Amino acid sequence: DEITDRPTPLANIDATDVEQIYPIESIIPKKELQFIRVSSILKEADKEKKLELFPYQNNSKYVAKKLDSLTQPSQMTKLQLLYYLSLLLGVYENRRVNNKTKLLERLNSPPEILVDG
Amino acid sequence: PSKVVSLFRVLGAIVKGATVAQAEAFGIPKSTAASYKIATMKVPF
Amino acid sequence: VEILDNLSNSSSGLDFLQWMCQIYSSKSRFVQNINYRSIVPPFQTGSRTHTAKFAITYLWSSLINCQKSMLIDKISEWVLTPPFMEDAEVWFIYASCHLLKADTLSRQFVNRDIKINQVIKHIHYVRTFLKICLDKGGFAVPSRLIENQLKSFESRLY
Amino acid sequence: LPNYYVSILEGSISPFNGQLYNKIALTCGMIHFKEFFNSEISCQGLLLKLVMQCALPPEFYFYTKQVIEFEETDIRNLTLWERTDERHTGRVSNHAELRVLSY
DNA sequence: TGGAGTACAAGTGTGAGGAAAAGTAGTTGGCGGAAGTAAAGCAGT
DNA sequence: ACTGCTTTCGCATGAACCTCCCAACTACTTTTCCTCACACTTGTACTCCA
Repeated sequence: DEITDRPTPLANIDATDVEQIYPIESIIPKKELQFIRVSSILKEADKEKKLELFPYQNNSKYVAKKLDSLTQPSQMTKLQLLYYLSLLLGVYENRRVNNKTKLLERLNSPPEILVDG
Repeated sequence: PSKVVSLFRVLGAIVKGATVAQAEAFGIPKSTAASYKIATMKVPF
Repeated sequence: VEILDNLSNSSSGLDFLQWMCQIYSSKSRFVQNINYRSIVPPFQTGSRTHTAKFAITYLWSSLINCQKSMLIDKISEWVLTPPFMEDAEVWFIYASCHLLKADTLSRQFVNRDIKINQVIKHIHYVRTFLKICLDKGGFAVPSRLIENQLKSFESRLY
Repeated sequence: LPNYYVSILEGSISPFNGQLYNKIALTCGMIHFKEFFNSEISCQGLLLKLVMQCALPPEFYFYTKQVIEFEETDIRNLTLWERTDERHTGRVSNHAELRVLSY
Protein backbone atom coordinates (compact mmCIF):
# COMPACT_ATOMS: atom_id res chain seq x y z
CA ASP A 1 0.00 0.00 0.00
CA GLU A 2 2.97 2.35 0.54
CA ILE A 3 5.10 1.65 -2.56
CA THR A 4 2.64 3.23 -5.00
CA ASP A 5 6.40 7.52 -3.02
CA ARG A 6 5.46 10.43 -0.78
CA PRO A 7 6.53 13.96 -1.80
CA THR A 8 7.61 14.87 1.75
CA PRO A 9 11.32 14.49 2.59
CA LEU A 10 12.63 12.37 5.45
CA ALA A 11 12.42 15.01 8.19
CA ASN A 12 13.16 15.23 11.94
CA ILE A 13 9.94 16.27 13.66
CA ASP A 14 11.16 16.28 17.29
CA ALA A 15 14.01 18.68 16.40
CA THR A 16 13.82 22.39 17.23
CA ASP A 17 16.40 23.82 14.80
CA VAL A 18 15.67 24.17 11.10
CA GLU A 19 19.07 22.71 10.22
CA GLN A 20 18.13 19.84 12.56
CA ILE A 21 14.65 19.11 11.15
CA TYR A 22 16.44 18.44 7.84
CA PRO A 23 18.88 15.61 8.67
CA ILE A 24 22.08 15.36 6.68
CA GLU A 25 21.62 11.60 6.09
CA SER A 26 18.24 12.04 4.37
CA ILE A 27 19.15 13.65 1.04
CA ILE A 28 22.64 12.11 0.85
CA PRO A 29 23.22 8.87 2.83
CA LYS A 30 26.11 8.17 5.18
CA LYS A 31 27.81 5.79 2.72
CA GLU A 32 28.07 8.30 -0.15
CA LEU A 33 29.80 10.85 2.11
CA GLN A 34 33.23 9.21 1.65
CA PHE A 35 33.06 8.64 -2.11
CA ILE A 36 33.96 12.31 -2.73
CA ARG A 37 37.43 13.79 -2.34
CA VAL A 38 37.41 17.19 -0.64
CA SER A 39 40.92 18.57 -1.30
CA SER A 40 40.71 18.58 -5.12
CA ILE A 41 38.80 21.89 -5.09
CA LEU A 42 39.70 23.81 -1.91
CA LYS A 43 43.48 23.65 -2.40
CA GLU A 44 43.33 25.26 -5.86
CA ALA A 45 41.65 28.68 -5.89
CA ASP A 46 41.34 29.12 -9.65
CA LYS A 47 38.98 30.43 -12.32
CA GLU A 48 39.30 27.30 -14.50
CA LYS A 49 40.82 24.62 -12.22
CA LYS A 50 37.89 24.96 -9.80
CA LEU A 51 35.20 24.91 -12.51
CA GLU A 52 36.89 21.86 -14.09
CA LEU A 53 35.75 19.40 -11.40
CA PHE A 54 32.03 20.30 -11.59
CA PRO A 55 29.59 17.75 -13.08
CA TYR A 56 27.67 20.26 -15.25
CA GLN A 57 29.81 23.13 -16.52
CA ASN A 58 27.84 26.01 -18.03
CA ASN A 59 28.03 29.74 -18.73
CA SER A 60 25.24 30.48 -16.25
CA LYS A 61 24.92 32.98 -13.40
CA TYR A 62 24.07 31.13 -10.16
CA VAL A 63 26.69 28.40 -10.69
CA ALA A 64 29.70 30.71 -10.27
CA LYS A 65 27.94 33.13 -7.90
CA LYS A 66 27.85 31.34 -4.53
CA LEU A 67 31.18 29.62 -5.29
CA ASP A 68 33.30 32.79 -4.99
CA SER A 69 32.33 33.68 -1.42
CA LEU A 70 35.13 32.23 0.74
CA THR A 71 37.69 29.44 1.05
CA GLN A 72 36.79 28.39 4.60
CA PRO A 73 36.48 24.98 6.32
CA SER A 74 33.00 25.97 7.58
CA GLN A 75 31.53 25.41 4.10
CA MET A 76 33.52 22.17 3.65
CA THR A 77 30.35 20.20 4.40
CA LYS A 78 28.28 22.42 2.09
CA LEU A 79 30.91 22.19 -0.66
CA GLN A 80 29.65 18.72 -1.62
CA LEU A 81 26.09 20.10 -1.66
CA LEU A 82 26.93 22.40 -4.58
CA TYR A 83 28.70 19.44 -6.19
CA TYR A 84 25.46 17.47 -5.75
CA LEU A 85 23.25 20.45 -6.64
CA SER A 86 24.81 20.61 -10.11
CA LEU A 87 24.41 16.85 -10.61
CA LEU A 88 20.67 17.11 -9.98
CA LEU A 89 20.56 19.92 -12.57
CA GLY A 90 21.26 17.40 -15.34
CA VAL A 91 18.50 14.95 -14.44
CA TYR A 92 15.46 17.25 -14.42
CA GLU A 93 16.20 19.19 -17.61
CA ASN A 94 16.48 16.02 -19.74
CA ARG A 95 13.30 14.09 -20.55
CA ARG A 96 14.05 12.64 -24.02
CA VAL A 97 17.32 10.84 -23.22
CA ASN A 98 16.48 7.55 -21.49
CA ASN A 99 19.92 5.98 -20.96
CA LYS A 100 23.40 6.53 -19.52
CA THR A 101 25.48 6.18 -22.71
CA LYS A 102 23.96 9.45 -23.94
CA LEU A 103 24.18 11.03 -20.46
CA LEU A 104 27.92 11.61 -21.00
CA GLU A 105 27.20 13.74 -24.09
CA ARG A 106 25.58 16.51 -22.01
CA LEU A 107 27.97 16.40 -19.04
CA ASN A 108 31.72 16.32 -18.45
CA SER A 109 33.28 14.08 -15.75
CA PRO A 110 30.18 12.83 -13.87
CA PRO A 111 30.51 11.10 -10.46
CA GLU A 112 30.72 7.34 -9.93
CA ILE A 113 28.10 6.21 -7.38
CA LEU A 114 26.21 9.52 -7.20
CA VAL A 115 25.10 9.16 -10.83
CA ASP A 116 23.89 5.57 -10.43
CA GLY A 117 22.02 6.53 -7.23
CA PRO B 1 7.79 31.65 -10.74
CA SER B 2 4.50 30.41 -9.26
CA LYS B 3 5.40 26.95 -10.55
CA VAL B 4 8.33 27.11 -8.10
CA VAL B 5 6.42 28.47 -5.07
CA SER B 6 3.96 25.56 -5.21
CA LEU B 7 6.86 23.13 -4.67
CA PHE B 8 7.72 24.68 -1.30
CA ARG B 9 4.16 24.39 0.06
CA VAL B 10 4.59 20.65 0.66
CA LEU B 11 7.60 21.51 2.85
CA GLY B 12 5.58 23.97 4.92
CA ALA B 13 7.35 27.30 4.50
CA ILE B 14 5.20 30.43 4.69
CA VAL B 15 6.28 31.94 1.37
CA LYS B 16 5.40 35.62 1.76
CA GLY B 17 6.60 38.85 0.20
CA ALA B 18 9.67 40.85 1.11
CA THR B 19 10.00 43.99 3.24
CA VAL B 20 11.44 47.44 2.66
CA ALA B 21 14.22 46.31 5.00
CA GLN B 22 14.73 43.36 2.61
CA ALA B 23 14.59 45.63 -0.46
CA GLU B 24 17.63 47.92 -0.56
CA ALA B 25 20.44 45.36 -0.16
CA PHE B 26 18.94 42.81 -2.59
CA GLY B 27 18.87 44.73 -5.89
CA ILE B 28 15.09 45.16 -6.18
CA PRO B 29 13.15 48.46 -6.10
CA LYS B 30 11.23 49.45 -3.00
CA SER B 31 7.86 49.96 -4.69
CA THR B 32 7.81 46.65 -6.60
CA ALA B 33 8.41 44.54 -3.50
CA ALA B 34 5.17 42.54 -3.84
CA SER B 35 6.02 40.10 -6.66
CA TYR B 36 9.39 39.39 -4.98
CA LYS B 37 8.91 36.71 -2.34
CA ILE B 38 11.11 35.62 0.58
CA ALA B 39 10.56 32.16 2.10
CA THR B 40 11.57 31.61 5.73
CA MET B 41 10.47 28.95 8.23
CA LYS B 42 9.22 28.56 11.79
CA VAL B 43 11.36 26.60 14.27
CA PRO B 44 8.83 24.37 16.17
CA PHE B 45 7.24 22.79 13.09
CA VAL C 1 -38.49 50.92 -23.78
CA GLU C 2 -36.81 52.13 -27.01
CA ILE C 3 -38.40 49.19 -28.79
CA LEU C 4 -41.82 49.56 -27.18
CA ASP C 5 -42.02 53.35 -27.38
CA ASN C 6 -40.86 53.34 -31.01
CA LEU C 7 -43.82 51.54 -32.70
CA SER C 8 -42.65 52.44 -36.22
CA ASN C 9 -40.95 49.17 -37.21
CA SER C 10 -40.60 47.91 -33.66
CA SER C 11 -39.79 44.41 -32.46
CA SER C 12 -42.80 45.02 -30.12
CA GLY C 13 -40.48 45.31 -27.09
CA LEU C 14 -41.79 42.12 -25.53
CA ASP C 15 -39.59 39.86 -27.66
CA PHE C 16 -36.47 41.41 -26.18
CA LEU C 17 -37.77 40.69 -22.69
CA GLN C 18 -38.27 37.07 -23.72
CA TRP C 19 -34.63 37.04 -24.86
CA MET C 20 -33.48 38.22 -21.43
CA CYS C 21 -35.41 35.64 -19.43
CA GLN C 22 -34.22 32.77 -21.62
CA ILE C 23 -30.47 33.09 -21.10
CA TYR C 24 -30.23 35.02 -17.82
CA SER C 25 -32.91 33.14 -15.88
CA SER C 26 -30.68 31.28 -13.45
CA LYS C 27 -31.58 28.95 -10.60
CA SER C 28 -28.29 29.39 -8.75
CA ARG C 29 -28.33 29.98 -5.02
CA PHE C 30 -27.10 33.52 -4.30
CA VAL C 31 -23.73 32.76 -2.77
CA GLN C 32 -23.25 36.13 -0.96
CA ASN C 33 -19.68 35.21 0.11
CA ILE C 34 -17.73 36.43 -2.90
CA ASN C 35 -17.23 40.18 -3.26
CA TYR C 36 -19.34 41.26 -6.22
CA ARG C 37 -18.11 43.51 -9.00
CA SER C 38 -19.93 44.49 -12.23
CA ILE C 39 -23.16 42.66 -11.38
CA VAL C 40 -25.46 43.98 -8.71
CA PRO C 41 -28.63 41.94 -8.10
CA PRO C 42 -31.81 44.05 -7.82
CA PHE C 43 -32.13 44.77 -11.57
CA GLN C 44 -29.90 42.35 -13.44
CA THR C 45 -29.53 38.98 -11.67
CA GLY C 46 -32.06 36.21 -11.30
CA SER C 47 -31.08 33.83 -8.48
CA ARG C 48 -33.34 31.71 -6.31
CA THR C 49 -35.58 33.64 -3.88
CA HIS C 50 -35.40 36.64 -6.24
CA THR C 51 -37.34 36.50 -9.47
CA ALA C 52 -35.48 38.83 -11.80
CA LYS C 53 -36.92 42.21 -12.69
CA PHE C 54 -36.88 41.42 -16.39
CA ALA C 55 -38.77 38.23 -15.58
CA ILE C 56 -41.65 39.94 -13.81
CA THR C 57 -41.61 42.77 -16.34
CA TYR C 58 -42.03 40.10 -19.01
CA LEU C 59 -45.09 38.96 -17.09
CA TRP C 60 -46.78 42.36 -16.79
CA SER C 61 -45.84 43.55 -20.27
CA SER C 62 -47.19 40.37 -21.84
CA LEU C 63 -50.42 40.80 -19.88
CA ILE C 64 -51.06 44.43 -20.78
CA ASN C 65 -50.27 43.57 -24.41
CA CYS C 66 -52.55 40.57 -23.97
CA GLN C 67 -55.38 42.93 -23.01
CA LYS C 68 -54.59 45.60 -25.62
CA SER C 69 -54.76 42.94 -28.34
CA MET C 70 -58.50 42.53 -27.80
CA LEU C 71 -53.30 34.17 -26.58
CA ILE C 72 -54.50 34.66 -23.03
CA ASP C 73 -54.34 30.91 -22.68
CA LYS C 74 -50.75 30.89 -23.95
CA ILE C 75 -49.56 33.14 -21.14
CA SER C 76 -51.79 31.45 -18.55
CA GLU C 77 -50.22 28.16 -19.58
CA TRP C 78 -46.82 29.86 -19.68
CA VAL C 79 -47.12 31.21 -16.13
CA LEU C 80 -48.44 27.77 -15.15
CA THR C 81 -45.12 26.17 -16.03
CA PRO C 82 -42.95 27.77 -13.30
CA PRO C 83 -44.19 27.39 -9.78
CA PHE C 84 -42.17 30.14 -8.10
CA MET C 85 -42.66 28.71 -4.63
CA GLU C 86 -41.00 31.67 -2.91
CA ASP C 87 -42.60 34.97 -3.94
CA ALA C 88 -46.08 36.41 -4.13
CA GLU C 89 -46.00 38.72 -7.15
CA VAL C 90 -46.11 35.97 -9.76
CA TRP C 91 -49.07 34.44 -7.95
CA PHE C 92 -50.99 37.69 -8.19
CA ILE C 93 -50.43 37.98 -11.92
CA TYR C 94 -51.33 34.30 -12.20
CA ALA C 95 -54.47 35.27 -10.33
CA SER C 96 -54.90 38.32 -12.55
CA CYS C 97 -54.59 36.28 -15.74
CA HIS C 98 -57.72 34.37 -14.79
CA LEU C 99 -59.51 37.51 -13.64
CA LEU C 100 -59.09 38.94 -17.12
CA LYS C 101 -60.46 35.68 -18.53
CA ALA C 102 -63.47 35.85 -16.23
CA ASP C 103 -64.03 39.41 -17.41
CA THR C 104 -64.07 38.58 -21.11
CA LEU C 105 -65.88 35.23 -20.95
CA SER C 106 -68.63 36.80 -18.85
CA ARG C 107 -70.23 38.82 -21.64
CA GLN C 108 -72.36 36.04 -23.20
CA PHE C 109 -74.07 38.34 -25.81
CA VAL C 110 -77.45 36.64 -25.50
CA ASN C 111 -79.90 39.38 -26.44
CA ARG C 112 -75.70 28.47 -22.30
CA ASP C 113 -74.43 25.08 -21.18
CA ILE C 114 -70.62 25.15 -21.22
CA LYS C 115 -70.10 28.93 -21.05
CA ILE C 116 -71.46 29.03 -17.47
CA ASN C 117 -69.40 26.24 -15.90
CA GLN C 118 -66.30 27.48 -17.73
CA VAL C 119 -66.33 30.87 -15.98
CA ILE C 120 -66.89 29.25 -12.59
CA LYS C 121 -63.42 27.73 -12.86
CA HIS C 122 -61.83 31.14 -13.45
CA ILE C 123 -63.76 32.62 -10.52
CA HIS C 124 -62.43 29.75 -8.42
CA TYR C 125 -58.84 30.16 -9.65
CA VAL C 126 -58.74 33.83 -8.65
CA ARG C 127 -60.08 33.12 -5.16
CA THR C 128 -57.33 30.51 -4.64
CA PHE C 129 -54.34 32.14 -6.33
CA LEU C 130 -55.03 35.38 -4.48
CA LYS C 131 -55.33 33.28 -1.33
CA ILE C 132 -51.98 31.64 -2.01
CA CYS C 133 -50.57 35.09 -2.82
CA LEU C 134 -51.50 36.09 0.72
CA ASP C 135 -49.95 32.84 1.99
CA LYS C 136 -46.55 33.99 0.72
CA GLY C 137 -44.60 37.03 1.88
CA GLY C 138 -45.34 40.73 1.74
CA PHE C 139 -47.34 41.75 -1.31
CA ALA C 140 -50.26 43.83 -0.08
CA VAL C 141 -53.11 43.39 -2.55
CA PRO C 142 -56.53 45.04 -2.34
CA SER C 143 -58.02 41.67 -1.40
CA ARG C 144 -61.41 43.35 -0.78
CA LEU C 145 -61.99 45.06 -4.13
CA ILE C 146 -60.88 41.99 -6.08
CA GLU C 147 -63.51 39.89 -4.31
CA ASN C 148 -65.96 42.65 -5.25
CA GLN C 149 -64.94 42.28 -8.89
CA LEU C 150 -65.73 38.57 -8.92
CA LYS C 151 -69.15 39.13 -7.37
CA SER C 152 -69.93 41.48 -10.26
CA PHE C 153 -68.93 38.68 -12.63
CA GLU C 154 -71.52 36.41 -11.00
CA SER C 155 -74.18 39.11 -11.24
CA ARG C 156 -73.52 38.94 -14.97
CA LEU C 157 -74.03 35.17 -14.56
CA TYR C 158 -76.86 34.83 -12.02
CA LEU D 1 3.01 35.86 -27.90
CA PRO D 2 3.04 36.50 -24.07
CA ASN D 3 0.30 38.33 -22.06
CA TYR D 4 2.43 41.54 -21.78
CA TYR D 5 3.75 41.62 -25.40
CA VAL D 6 0.19 41.13 -26.79
CA SER D 7 -1.02 44.02 -24.55
CA ILE D 8 1.78 46.41 -25.69
CA LEU D 9 0.80 45.85 -29.37
CA GLU D 10 -2.86 46.80 -28.97
CA GLY D 11 -2.68 50.57 -28.29
CA SER D 12 -5.15 50.72 -25.41
CA ILE D 13 -4.44 54.38 -24.43
CA SER D 14 -3.60 57.09 -27.03
CA PRO D 15 -0.38 59.20 -26.53
CA PHE D 16 -0.90 62.06 -24.11
CA ASN D 17 0.94 64.94 -22.45
CA GLY D 18 3.55 64.96 -25.19
CA GLN D 19 4.13 61.19 -25.03
CA LEU D 20 4.48 61.08 -28.82
CA TYR D 21 7.15 63.79 -28.87
CA ASN D 22 9.29 62.02 -26.27
CA LYS D 23 9.25 58.79 -28.25
CA ILE D 24 10.67 60.66 -31.24
CA ALA D 25 13.38 61.92 -28.87
CA LEU D 26 14.24 58.36 -27.94
CA THR D 27 14.02 57.43 -31.66
CA CYS D 28 16.34 60.27 -32.66
CA GLY D 29 18.70 59.11 -29.92
CA MET D 30 18.99 55.39 -30.60
CA ILE D 31 19.36 55.92 -34.35
CA HIS D 32 20.74 59.24 -35.49
CA PHE D 33 18.02 60.96 -37.46
CA LYS D 34 20.31 63.93 -36.98
CA GLU D 35 23.51 63.95 -39.14
CA PHE D 36 22.02 61.36 -41.56
CA PHE D 37 18.61 62.76 -42.49
CA ASN D 38 17.30 66.27 -43.06
CA SER D 39 15.86 67.04 -39.61
CA GLU D 40 14.10 70.08 -41.04
CA ILE D 41 10.42 70.41 -40.17
CA SER D 42 8.46 71.81 -43.10
CA CYS D 43 7.10 74.64 -40.95
CA GLN D 44 5.55 76.37 -43.95
CA GLY D 45 3.16 73.45 -44.48
CA LEU D 46 2.39 73.50 -40.76
CA LEU D 47 1.03 77.03 -40.42
CA LEU D 48 -1.04 76.90 -43.62
CA LYS D 49 -3.15 74.31 -41.83
CA LEU D 50 -3.05 76.57 -38.76
CA VAL D 51 -4.17 79.50 -40.92
CA MET D 52 -7.12 77.58 -42.37
CA GLN D 53 -7.91 75.93 -39.02
CA CYS D 54 -9.57 78.94 -37.39
CA ALA D 55 -10.30 81.11 -40.48
CA LEU D 56 -7.85 83.90 -39.75
CA PRO D 57 -6.71 86.38 -42.48
CA PRO D 58 -3.70 85.19 -44.51
CA GLU D 59 -1.69 88.24 -43.42
CA PHE D 60 -0.96 86.33 -40.21
CA TYR D 61 0.91 83.68 -42.20
CA PHE D 62 3.60 86.29 -42.89
CA TYR D 63 3.07 88.12 -39.62
CA THR D 64 4.12 84.85 -37.98
CA LYS D 65 7.19 83.96 -40.03
CA GLN D 66 8.90 87.30 -39.41
CA VAL D 67 8.41 86.64 -35.70
CA ILE D 68 9.82 83.14 -36.28
CA GLU D 69 12.71 84.52 -38.35
CA PHE D 70 13.56 87.18 -35.75
CA GLU D 71 13.59 84.75 -32.80
CA GLU D 72 15.36 81.69 -34.31
CA THR D 73 18.86 80.05 -34.56
CA ASP D 74 20.56 80.89 -37.98
CA ILE D 75 17.18 82.50 -39.13
CA ARG D 76 15.74 79.26 -40.75
CA ASN D 77 16.00 75.58 -39.74
CA LEU D 78 13.67 74.76 -36.85
CA THR D 79 15.74 71.64 -36.41
CA LEU D 80 14.29 68.45 -34.99
CA TRP D 81 15.80 67.49 -31.65
CA GLU D 82 17.59 64.29 -30.64
CA ARG D 83 17.90 62.68 -27.20
CA THR D 84 20.45 59.92 -26.80
CA ASP D 85 21.05 61.29 -23.33
CA GLU D 86 18.81 59.79 -20.63
CA ARG D 87 15.14 59.24 -19.16
CA HIS D 88 15.04 63.06 -18.70
CA THR D 89 12.41 64.81 -20.87
CA GLY D 90 13.83 68.16 -22.02
CA ARG D 91 11.55 70.89 -20.67
CA VAL D 92 13.25 73.40 -22.98
CA SER D 93 10.54 72.78 -25.62
CA ASN D 94 13.33 71.31 -27.71
CA HIS D 95 10.81 69.71 -30.08
CA ALA D 96 10.79 71.66 -33.34
CA GLU D 97 7.08 71.08 -33.96
CA LEU D 98 6.37 72.29 -30.42
CA ARG D 99 8.26 75.55 -31.02
CA VAL D 100 6.14 76.65 -33.99
CA LEU D 101 2.94 76.58 -31.92
CA SER D 102 4.31 78.96 -29.28
CA TYR D 103 5.41 81.37 -32.02
C1' DT E 1 34.62 100.35 -7.32
C1' DG E 2 33.97 96.83 -5.31
C1' DG E 3 32.64 92.37 -3.37
C1' DA E 4 28.90 90.18 -0.62
C1' DG E 5 24.69 86.60 -1.68
C1' DT E 6 20.23 85.10 -3.36
C1' DA E 7 18.12 84.08 -6.29
C1' DC E 8 17.17 81.83 -10.83
C1' DA E 9 17.90 78.15 -14.05
C1' DA E 10 20.29 75.10 -15.46
C1' DG E 11 22.25 69.89 -14.67
C1' DT E 12 22.70 64.90 -12.34
C1' DG E 13 20.92 60.77 -9.17
C1' DT E 14 17.01 57.58 -8.46
C1' DG E 15 12.77 53.68 -8.91
C1' DA E 16 7.39 54.51 -8.41
C1' DG E 17 3.12 54.32 -11.49
C1' DG E 18 -0.39 53.00 -14.91
C1' DA E 19 -1.63 48.63 -18.11
C1' DA E 20 -3.56 44.07 -19.87
C1' DA E 21 -3.82 39.08 -20.86
C1' DA E 22 -3.26 35.18 -19.29
C1' DG E 23 -3.64 32.38 -14.66
C1' DT E 24 -5.12 31.44 -10.28
C1' DA E 25 -8.68 30.84 -6.79
C1' DG E 26 -13.44 30.47 -5.10
C1' DT E 27 -17.21 29.08 -4.72
C1' DT E 28 -21.38 26.10 -6.44
C1' DG E 29 -23.98 22.66 -9.45
C1' DG E 30 -24.09 17.99 -10.76
C1' DC E 31 -22.81 13.28 -12.53
C1' DG E 32 -22.08 8.17 -12.68
C1' DG E 33 -47.26 -13.58 1.38
C1' DA E 34 -53.51 -18.44 -0.70
C1' DA E 35 -47.45 -23.73 -4.01
C1' DG E 36 -48.80 -29.48 -2.99
C1' DT E 37 -47.53 -34.57 -1.23
C1' DA E 38 -44.15 -37.07 1.05
C1' DA E 39 -40.25 -38.56 3.59
C1' DA E 40 -37.03 -38.20 7.51
C1' DG E 41 -34.69 -38.25 12.29
C1' DC E 42 -36.13 -35.21 16.52
C1' DA E 43 -38.36 -33.65 19.59
C1' DG E 44 -42.50 -33.94 23.45
C1' DT E 45 -44.71 -35.95 27.84
C1' DA F 1 -45.74 -42.52 23.04
C1' DC F 2 -47.06 -39.13 18.02
C1' DT F 3 -45.13 -35.53 19.06
C1' DG F 4 -43.45 -30.99 15.77
C1' DC F 5 -40.50 -29.11 11.56
C1' DT F 6 -38.03 -30.66 7.91
C1' DT F 7 -37.12 -30.78 2.97
C1' DT F 8 -36.91 -32.31 -1.40
C1' DC F 9 -39.21 -31.91 -4.93
C1' DG F 10 -40.93 -30.19 -9.93
C1' DC F 11 -42.47 -30.61 -18.56
C1' DA F 12 -38.58 -30.77 -23.37
C1' DT F 13 -35.68 -26.48 -25.56
C1' DG F 14 -36.13 -22.28 -27.44
C1' DA F 15 -35.22 -16.63 -25.39
C1' DA F 16 -37.96 -14.23 -21.89
C1' DC F 17 -23.76 2.43 -5.23
C1' DC F 18 -21.13 7.34 -2.82
C1' DT F 19 -18.45 10.16 -2.27
C1' DC F 20 -15.42 12.73 -5.65
C1' DC F 21 -14.11 15.03 -9.08
C1' DC F 22 -15.16 17.47 -12.89
C1' DA F 23 -17.99 21.54 -14.51
C1' DA F 24 -20.07 26.29 -14.66
C1' DC F 25 -19.42 31.47 -12.68
C1' DT F 26 -16.74 34.87 -10.51
C1' DA F 27 -12.08 37.44 -8.21
C1' DC F 28 -7.86 38.18 -7.64
C1' DT F 29 -2.92 37.37 -8.35
C1' DT F 30 0.52 36.58 -11.93
C1' DT F 31 4.77 37.86 -15.07
C1' DT F 32 6.76 40.63 -17.35
C1' DC F 33 6.32 45.44 -20.33
C1' DC F 34 7.10 50.83 -21.25
C1' DT F 35 6.68 56.05 -19.19
C1' DC F 36 8.27 59.86 -16.44
C1' DA F 37 8.78 63.15 -11.42
C1' DC F 38 11.21 63.96 -8.30
C1' DA F 39 14.95 65.39 -5.01
C1' DC F 40 19.27 68.18 -5.18
C1' DT F 41 24.03 71.24 -6.91
C1' DT F 42 26.43 73.79 -9.61
C1' DG F 43 25.69 77.65 -12.16
C1' DT F 44 24.12 82.74 -13.74
C1' DA F 45 21.74 85.99 -13.18
C1' DC F 46 19.92 89.50 -10.05
C1' DT F 47 21.08 94.55 -6.48
C1' DC F 48 23.04 95.32 -2.69
C1' DC F 49 24.82 98.58 1.77
C1' DA F 50 29.13 101.09 3.71
